[PDB]
Amino acid sequence: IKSDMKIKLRMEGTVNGHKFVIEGEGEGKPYEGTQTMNLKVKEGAPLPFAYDILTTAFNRVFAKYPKDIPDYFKQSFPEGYSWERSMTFEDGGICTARNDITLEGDCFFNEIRFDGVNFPPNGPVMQKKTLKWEPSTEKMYVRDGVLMGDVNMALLLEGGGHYRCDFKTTYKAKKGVQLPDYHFVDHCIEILSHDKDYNNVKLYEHAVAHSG
Amino acid sequence: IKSDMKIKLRMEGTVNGHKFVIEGEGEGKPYEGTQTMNLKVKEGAPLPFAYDILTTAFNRVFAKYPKDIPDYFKQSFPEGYSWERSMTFEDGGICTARNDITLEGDCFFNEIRFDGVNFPPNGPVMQKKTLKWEPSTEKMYVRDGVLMGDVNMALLLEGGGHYRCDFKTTYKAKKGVQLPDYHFVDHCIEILSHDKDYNNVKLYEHAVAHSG
Repeated sequence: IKSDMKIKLRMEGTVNGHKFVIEGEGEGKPYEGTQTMNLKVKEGAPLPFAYDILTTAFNRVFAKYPKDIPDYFKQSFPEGYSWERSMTFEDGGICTARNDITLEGDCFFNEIRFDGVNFPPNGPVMQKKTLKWEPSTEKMYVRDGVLMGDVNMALLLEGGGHYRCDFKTTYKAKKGVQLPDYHFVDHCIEILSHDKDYNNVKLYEHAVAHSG
Repeated sequence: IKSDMKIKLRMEGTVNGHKFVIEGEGEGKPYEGTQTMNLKVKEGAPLPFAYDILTTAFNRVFAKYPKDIPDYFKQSFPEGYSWERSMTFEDGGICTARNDITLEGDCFFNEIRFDGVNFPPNGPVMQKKTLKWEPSTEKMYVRDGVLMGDVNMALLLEGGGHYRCDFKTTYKAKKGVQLPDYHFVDHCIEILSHDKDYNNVKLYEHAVAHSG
């Protein structure tokens, strides 16, 4: 894990019936916990859902851990890790996503699957009424030998309202790794730019680990 | 919709990282609400998860509706319908599934996607400790112009215990259809036989609609 790394990504998924494939390329600085990506819709253009639901599936190797917190992500390399996630929205939309993260040379590779079901037809995902994810703090804890992370997320709506989502993530190291204690990872996630139908997006993430 | 119909099916999915593809062929009697299928694992043999989680994704056209309940399934044809489903288990496993059901001639075709995440490593899905689904009663009601069905499900464990799962299904007719009122569909679902690792399975479903 150098201090400059490059990121590659393919995501395939179905949201509410609609198939899509999206690829990204980008760059990040693992130790500063920042990363940026450029994303291109390859299939299923144009998307009939809020692009914002996908963004958080687009690598916690990219988080700044102090020296008193064992970094579960960085230690899993070179061999790697995978995570799985459920995203449960307050109106009944439910998303499943995973990622298989591999390292090869100076690049991180990401193999993503994302599936959304039961979004109400006139709710904020289907009527594209989302503006952003508010920052958040993910809680990280060990269970059955493996790392899990929990966050209450909220999307800011067009209108000033919020739409809540509970994330549950299990991260699995492909080898043994010094387990950490209960800690937090702050997140800030931002569409830096996009073209009209979100066929092209530039995404940024700032994440920092801490203890409270 | 004759009184004998034949069923064909491909399912692709990932449970806990493991990819699989399963095909089925079978027969059913739409008006008597019974149906049987033979299922073959084509890819991902052998499965490291309880096969029972999949069975309910393997068509409510196959339910006996009395004459006072508008049949939403049978009326959608010839054009068809699709459903999406979330399955939320009590230990945190979460499944997403869908089906696109098409009719062509005397055959029903079924295009399934199934994804499971966050099953605890030593829980009853991952340690194959499930024996069956108890019968159930799905509640059916109209919301935002479309049919939804809700059930509290329970798998009988090896040991005599139960493992609970909440199903939420949205069924979407590909055309206008006379909407029904609040009703129930009773279910009984059974592995009639299997070979050791469940590469071959024979599955039966009996479902009956009613009003309480």
